[PDB]
Amino acid sequence: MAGDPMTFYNFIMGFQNDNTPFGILAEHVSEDKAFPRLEERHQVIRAYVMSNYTDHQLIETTNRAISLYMANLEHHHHHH
Repeated sequence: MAGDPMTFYNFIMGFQNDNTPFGILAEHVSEDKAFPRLEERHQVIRAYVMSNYTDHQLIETTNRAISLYMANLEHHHHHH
């Protein structure tokens, strides 16, 4: 069965509307079928996008969102 929450995509949505370096990422990845393969973790996604996209903004945006969804998540399970 397909299990697509599209969490990462939900975060980048909003930028995909006006001409923004962040929007270009969402736009170019939205070009693909987005059909689930073998995601599991976020680091694997980092490796794939950084291997295909040489664009610094496209790489940065990705590992930034990934970093946030890790650090922010953990510090919302443990917050002072």
